[PDB]
Amino acid sequence: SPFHVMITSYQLVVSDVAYFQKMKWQYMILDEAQAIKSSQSSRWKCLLGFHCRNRLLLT
DNA sequence: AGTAATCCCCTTGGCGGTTAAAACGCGGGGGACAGCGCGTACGTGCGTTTAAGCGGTGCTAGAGCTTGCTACGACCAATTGAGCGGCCTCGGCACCGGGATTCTCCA
Repeated sequence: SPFHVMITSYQLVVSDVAYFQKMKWQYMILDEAQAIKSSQSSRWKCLLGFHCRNRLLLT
């Protein structure tokens, strides 16, 4: 495959959300998950909805 | 709930070059423009007659207004697929080159 892991910004996942939906992930890292701590944040609402089989938070 | 940092995006600005488009020079041609003569075609004046304008009489079509209701569109909630945003590709149109046909101008 042309990739195994994909690195991206907390900014792009909310901006390109319509492309991030329509995709399915085997594993996900959130690399400094204190970015997610506001449940009112769009980056909480969006990354929550990413179809991912197992998820990990780093903090 | 507020105000500031963070980050995307998209517009403005600068630098280099390259070359295609703008500027410049110069001869000559022919088109703009003033000048002339004529002649016919438009403005003038008169006598003619024609009907537009006014004051007046008569009628009825139909503009304008009210009454009464029911047929038709406004409004809402649930359903779904027609239409939009994103990705792909291949074929139409351009772009080039080269030889063939046309048109232009001086002889």
